[PDB]
Amino acid sequence: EDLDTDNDNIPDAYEKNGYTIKDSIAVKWNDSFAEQGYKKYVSSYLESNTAGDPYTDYQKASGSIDKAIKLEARDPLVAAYPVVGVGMENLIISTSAYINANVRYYNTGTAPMYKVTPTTNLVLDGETLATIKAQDNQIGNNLSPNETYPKKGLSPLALNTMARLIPINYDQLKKLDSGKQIKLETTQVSGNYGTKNSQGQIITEGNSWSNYISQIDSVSASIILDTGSQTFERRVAAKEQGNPEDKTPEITIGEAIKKAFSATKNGELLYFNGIPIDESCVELIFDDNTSEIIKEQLKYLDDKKIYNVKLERGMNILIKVPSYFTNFDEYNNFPASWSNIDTKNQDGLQSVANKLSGETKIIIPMSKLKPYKRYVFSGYSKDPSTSNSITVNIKSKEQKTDYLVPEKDYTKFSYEFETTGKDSSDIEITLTSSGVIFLDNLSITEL
Amino acid sequence: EDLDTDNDNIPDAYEKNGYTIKDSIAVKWNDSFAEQGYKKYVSSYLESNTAGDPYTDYQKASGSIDKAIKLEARDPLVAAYPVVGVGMENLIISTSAYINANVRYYNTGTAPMYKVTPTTNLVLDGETLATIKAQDNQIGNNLSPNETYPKKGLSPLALNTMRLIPINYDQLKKLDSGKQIKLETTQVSGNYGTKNSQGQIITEGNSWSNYISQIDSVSASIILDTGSQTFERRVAAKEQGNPEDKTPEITIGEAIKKAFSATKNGELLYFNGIPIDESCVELIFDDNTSEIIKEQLKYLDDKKIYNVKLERGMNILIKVPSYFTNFDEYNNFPASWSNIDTKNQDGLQSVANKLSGETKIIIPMSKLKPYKRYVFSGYSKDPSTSNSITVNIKSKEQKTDYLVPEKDYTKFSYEFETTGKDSSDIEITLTSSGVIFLDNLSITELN
Amino acid sequence: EDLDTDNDNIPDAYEKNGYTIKDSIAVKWNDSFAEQGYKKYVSSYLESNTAGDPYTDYQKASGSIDKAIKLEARDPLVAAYPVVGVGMENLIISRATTNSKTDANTVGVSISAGYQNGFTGNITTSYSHTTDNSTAVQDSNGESWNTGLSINNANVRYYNTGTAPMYKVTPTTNLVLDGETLATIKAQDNQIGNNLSPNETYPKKGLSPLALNTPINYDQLKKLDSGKQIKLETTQVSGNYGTKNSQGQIITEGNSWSNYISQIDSVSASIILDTGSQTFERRVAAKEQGNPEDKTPEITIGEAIKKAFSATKNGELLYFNGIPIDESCVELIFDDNTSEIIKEQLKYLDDKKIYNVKLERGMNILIKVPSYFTNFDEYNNFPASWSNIDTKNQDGLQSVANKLSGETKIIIPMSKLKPYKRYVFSGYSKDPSTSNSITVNIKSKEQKTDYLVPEKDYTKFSYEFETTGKDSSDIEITLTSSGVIFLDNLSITELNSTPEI
Ligand SMILES: [Ca+2]
Ligand SMILES: [Ca+2]
Ligand SMILES: [Ca+2]
Ligand SMILES: [Ca+2]
Ligand SMILES: [Ca+2]
Ligand SMILES: [Ca+2]
Ligand SMILES: [Ca+2]
Ligand SMILES: [Ca+2]
Ligand SMILES: [Ca+2]
Repeated sequence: EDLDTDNDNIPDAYEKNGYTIKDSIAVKWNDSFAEQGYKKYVSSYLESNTAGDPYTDYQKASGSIDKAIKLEARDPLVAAYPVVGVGMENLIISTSAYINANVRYYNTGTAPMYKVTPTTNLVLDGETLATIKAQDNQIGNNLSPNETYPKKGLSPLALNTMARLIPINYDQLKKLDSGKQIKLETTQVSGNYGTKNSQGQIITEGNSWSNYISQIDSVSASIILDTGSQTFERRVAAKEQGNPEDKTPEITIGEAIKKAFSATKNGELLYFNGIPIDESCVELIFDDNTSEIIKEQLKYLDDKKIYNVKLERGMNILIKVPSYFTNFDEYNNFPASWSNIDTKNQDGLQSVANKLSGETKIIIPMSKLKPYKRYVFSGYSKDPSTSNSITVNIKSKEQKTDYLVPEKDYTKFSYEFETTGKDSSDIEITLTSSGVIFLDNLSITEL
Repeated sequence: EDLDTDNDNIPDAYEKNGYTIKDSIAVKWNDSFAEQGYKKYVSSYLESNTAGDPYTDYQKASGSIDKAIKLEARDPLVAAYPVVGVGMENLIISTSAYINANVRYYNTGTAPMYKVTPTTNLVLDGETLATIKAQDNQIGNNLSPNETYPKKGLSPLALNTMRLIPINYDQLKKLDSGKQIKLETTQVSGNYGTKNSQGQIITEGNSWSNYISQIDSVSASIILDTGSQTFERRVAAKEQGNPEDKTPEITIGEAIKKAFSATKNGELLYFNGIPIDESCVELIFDDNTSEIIKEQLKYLDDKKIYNVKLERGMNILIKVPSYFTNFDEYNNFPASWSNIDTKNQDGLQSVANKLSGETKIIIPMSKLKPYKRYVFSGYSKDPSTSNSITVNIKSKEQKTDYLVPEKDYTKFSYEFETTGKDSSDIEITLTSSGVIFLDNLSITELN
Repeated sequence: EDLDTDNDNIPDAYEKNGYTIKDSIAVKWNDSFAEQGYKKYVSSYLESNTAGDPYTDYQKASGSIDKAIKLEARDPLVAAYPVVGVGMENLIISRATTNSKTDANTVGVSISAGYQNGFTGNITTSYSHTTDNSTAVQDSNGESWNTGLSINNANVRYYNTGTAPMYKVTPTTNLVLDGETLATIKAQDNQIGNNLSPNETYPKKGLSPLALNTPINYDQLKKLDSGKQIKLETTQVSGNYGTKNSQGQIITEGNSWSNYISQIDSVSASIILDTGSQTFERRVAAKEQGNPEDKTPEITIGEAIKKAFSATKNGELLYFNGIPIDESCVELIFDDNTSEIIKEQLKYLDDKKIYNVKLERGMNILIKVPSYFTNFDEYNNFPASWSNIDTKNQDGLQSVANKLSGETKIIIPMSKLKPYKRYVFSGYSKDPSTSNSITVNIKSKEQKTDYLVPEKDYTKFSYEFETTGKDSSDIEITLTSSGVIFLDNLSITELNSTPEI
C-alpha cells in the first residue's frame, strides 16, 4: 500500500517491515538483496526523523546528506552525531604569570562539525580559574569524524587569550607548585551542520548542532567502543515503554552494535576491523541502571547472553577491547607465553579449549604494561564434575589472594588488581588448580 | 458534530468530553483504551493554547513537539515551563579584593531551555553589591529538565565578569564579622525550539520571556521536593467569574497525578515508589490557598484535601517526609520503636498501632542535621475519648502540651528547632493514659 | 444589522446599542444575559481601536490577547496600558527609606471647614500620576547625615500599576537631589526587566532590590539634614508589548509601547485609585466634544470607575474588594479644569452627585480611600467604639445615622497611625431643626477646636489634623452637641506627609 502517515516518502507498510532504496525509490525488502550488498532498513512510520537528528529517514537511507557523514549514520535508527572534545598537548606557564596551552580538537562522532568553537574550563582541583571560549582565531572551519584540528602532522594551535588570564594570586599557585597540575575540561561545544537548499548549494549558517543535542540524547541510547588507540561514540534510537504510539523498532544489543559500528558478521562472530567484538571476546562496563535492567531482562532468558537483551532508551554501554587476549586458537600477544598448555580438546567455546597441565604460572614484566593504573584478569571457568578447587594469588602493591569454586557451565570470572608506582617491580600472577580444568578466552585489559 | 471553533485539529465535541490520539488523529476516548496504554485528554475548546505555553493542544497531546520535553507535560493542562536557577558551590575571594564565584545552573521544569542567560545578584546583608548577567563565556547552550550546566561530573564554571569591584574594607570586615554572601537570580533569558517551514528546529527568535507572564497568569503552582530532588509544575485553571472560559475543572489530587505522571494504586499515589497520598505527605500552603481550601471544605463532607477543586492562583508545596512509618512495611526512624502493636483490623490503611500506655522513643542526632527545623505528625484516634495525650519535647527549647483525641483519625503537627552539631541528643517521649490508636507517625524536615 | 464599517468583526448596530461575545462570536446583548455572568460592551462603530491601545475592540471583547492583561482592560473602552515607575529603597553616598505613590498629588491640597452646593471633592494644582514618586526616610533619629563621615549607587525596584504587562523595561531616571539634577542615568543592560506584570515588581517581592552603579555636595546634604527628603522620578520608560504571529507564536520585538503613549493619553481620561497601600491608574476612552463624527460612547464618572476598576455593584453603591468606593465614602481629588467642569455641570443636575456627571476627555481623577471609615450600617473598621452610639433611626445617609445628643468620643492609638502624616477628618452633619450648634475638639501636637452650624439637609464637613512621633500622645476626637444632631459617613483619610526639622 502507498499509505504515508508522516509524509517522508516511504509507505508505512515498508517502514513497519523491511525496506531498501533502489534508484532513489524505496522498495520492499527481499531476502535475496543481501548478496548484492543492499541493507535492510527499518524505522518508525509515525516519525519523519526517527533518530532525532536533522536528516530525515529518506535522507539517511538514500544517502542524500553530506558525504562526510559516516555510513553508520545511513541507518535510520543510528543518529548522525558529532562528539567533539578539546585535547591537550602542552601546558606552558609563563612567569606576573601567564598561561599558554597547545590544544587540539578531536571528533569521535558520526557527522562532521563545521565552525567548531568549544567552551572549556581551567581547573586544577575543585576550583575553576576561568572559563574561556574560542573567540575568533581558534575556530575549526572543518572537523570530519575521526579527524583532528589542526590535522595530523600539524602543530597544535595556541590558546592564550581571555583582559588576559593569569593565576589568581600568590596564595593559590602553591597548590600547583606542591605537585599538582591544571586540567582542561570541555563544558560544551558549538558548531553547525550542513544542508542542501533549493539552489543545490550547501549552507551551514542558520544551522546549529545545539538544537538537536537534547532531542538525540533523550531519544537514543549511548554506546561507546574502545580499541586501545581510538574510541568511538554512537547513539542508537529506542522506543518508550508505556507509550503505545511510539513505533520505534526494538533491537537487541548485538544488532544495535552491528548497526552502530558497521561490524561485519561472519555467521556468528562479529569483527569490527579484524578485531572480534563478540560478548566473550571483549568486556562490557555498565552503570548501575543499565546493569540492573540487563540482569532483570536476562533472568527471563535461557540463552543468558548479553547481546540478546533488547535495547532500551537511556542505556549506557562501554566496550573495551582486551589488549592481552589469547584463545589458544589463532592469537596470543602475551610477552611471556603461557606455560603448561595443551591444545587437544573438543569442548571449547568456539573451536578448542585448554587442557590444563596441573599448575600454570607466568611472569609478565612492566615493559609492556602501563603503570599507575589498574588492570583486570578475566577468563572462562567450568567443571563438569566440580571435583577441583581453583585459587589465585597475585603479587602487587597489596598481597592479593582469592579462591573460587568453578561452576558446571561456562562462567566468566572477573578479578581486579591495581599496579601502582611507575618503577614497580616485576608483577607476579599465579593461578592454582587442584587438577585438570578446561579453560578458554584468557584476557588482560587495561582500564 | 465535527465543529472546530479553536481550529487546532481537535473537534470541540471531543475536547468537551474525553479524547485521545491514535495515528496522529484525535479520536473519541473509549473506556476500554486504558488497559492498552492510552490516556484521556481534556482541553478548552475556545483556546488553541489551553495552558499558555507556545505549543498547542494537538501538538502537546499528539507528542509533536521537542523530544526533550517530558511526557509529564504532554497533557494539554500541564504547561511546558522551564524553571531554572543558579546555585553557588564555593567562593573565590582574593586580593582591594576581587570577587570570583563558581556556579552551576539547575533546571526543575518540564521543558528544555536553550541558550540560558541568567541574571543574578550579589547580596551580603540587604545591601546589594552588583547585578551580573552571563555575557559570553558562561551561557549554557543546552539545559534539559532535571539536568545541570555543566553536566554532573564536570567542574562548575567561574563567574568573574562585570571585574567584580567591592570596596577595600567594608565588605571584607562585614564578611569577617560572621556573615556570608548570597547569589539569588532575578530573571533568565532562554529559547525554545519549534520546527520551521522546512522541518529544521530553530531556537533563534523563540523566547521564553513572551510566555512567562501568560503561563504564570493562566495557571496554578504545584511543587514537589523529595529531599534529594525538587520539581516545579504549573497546571491550567479556569477563571471564576468569566463564563466564556472553558478550561476543564479538575481536583487537586488529579492535578498532582497529571502534573507529575504518578501512578495511582487505587487510592495510593506513587511517584517512583515514594508515596504521594495526602496522609503520607505534608502539604504546605500559603495564605490565600489556606482560606480557599478551608472555605471549600466547610461545604463538603469528604474532608479530603485532594477532593478540592483546583482554581487559579493557588500555591501548593508537597514536602515528602524523611522519617515516616506506617506499621506495614515502612520504617526509617533512627532508633527502634517501643510498645508496638501490629495486630489490628481497623487501621487507617491496613492496621493501626494499638499503643497501650506510653512509648519510649529516642532520636540519635547523628542521623539528624543541625540548624534546621522539624515537625512530627501522625493520625490520632480514640473512640473512648477518655485517654490523655501529652508529649514532651527535648530540644533547644523545652515545651510540653496536651492533645485532645477524637473519634476518627486527625492530623497533629507541633514545631521544634534543633541547633548546634556539637550538642546533646534529642528525645521525645509519647505518653498516653491507656489503650490508644495511632497511625502514620512521621517526621518531616522544614526550613 | 449586517454592516461592518470599521471592519473589526463587529456589526455597526450591535456596537452602537450593545454586544457581547459568545463562543468567539459577537451576539446582540439582551437583559437575560446578565445572570449568566456576561457583560455589556459598547464601543465606537467608526474606529477599530476605540481605546487607543494596540488591540482592537474584538480582540479586547473576546479576550484573544495575553492572559496577563487584566479583565478590566478587555472592556473596549478601557485601555491596556503600562504605568511603570521606579522606587528607591537604599542610596549610597546608608539606611533604609520608604516611598509613597500618591504623594505629590496630596501635598498641594487645602481643606476648608465646609463645602459648597453639591460639590464634594477637593482641588489640587499639581496632579502628578502614580509614576512620580517621593521618598520618606524612617530609620533617621533626627541627627545629621554628617555623623560618621562629615563630607565637606542605589537600590531600586520597578513597579507596574497599569492593566498590561510590559516586556523589556528600560526606564530613564533623574538624580534630581531636590531641585538640582546631576545625571539622567539609564538602565543599560543589567537593569532591564524581561517582563513586569501588572501589580508586580522587578525584582519580584522577596528578592533583593536591583542596584544601578553604571559627587554629592554639602548643599543637598544639609538639605537632607534640614528635613528635605530625596526624590526619584522617571522621565520615560521604554518597553514592548506582545502580539501573535503568522505561525501562531507571541512576538514582543519591534512592538514598542512608545508608539501608543501619545495616542492613548490624548483620547482618554485618567482615573487613579489609592487604597492606602495598593495604587492603580486607568485610562478610559472619552469623546471629543467638537467632532460630530466621533462615536465614542458617553459614560458617567460612576460608570467609568465601575468599568475601569471592575468594582461590584452591590445594590447601588460601588464596592472594590469589599471596600466601599462610593463618592460618599471616599474623598475625590480633581485638578482645576476638572473642578470647573464638574462645578458647571452640577448646576444642570437635580441629583447633585459627582458620579452622575458625564465623562469628558482630559479629566483627572484621584480617589483617596479613607483609612478608617464607619457608616453605622454594616461597615466599621475603626479600631475602637464611638461613645454614645445611636442606631434606632431610618434617617441616615444610607441606612441609619447617629443621634448626636451630647458628645461622642473615639480613641485612636498613635501606634496604629503613622507619624509625620497629615490627615483629614471628614463626615456628614445635618439638623432638621436648624437650631443647634456643633463644635469639635482634637488633641495633637497642636490643639485646635472648631465649630460648625448644621443645615436642614445632609452636608459634608472636613477638618484637618496632623500627627507626629512614632510613639507619643494618642488622638482624641470629640463631637460636642447641644440638641439632636444626625451624623453619618464619618471617616479619616491619609493625606501627604508633613516634614520635620
Ligand atoms: Ca512513512
Ligand atoms: Ca519514518
Ligand atoms: Ca576455543
Ligand atoms: Ca478544538
Ligand atoms: Ca483547544
Ligand atoms: Ca498503620
Ligand atoms: Ca464594527
Ligand atoms: Ca469599533
Ligand atoms: Ca449610614
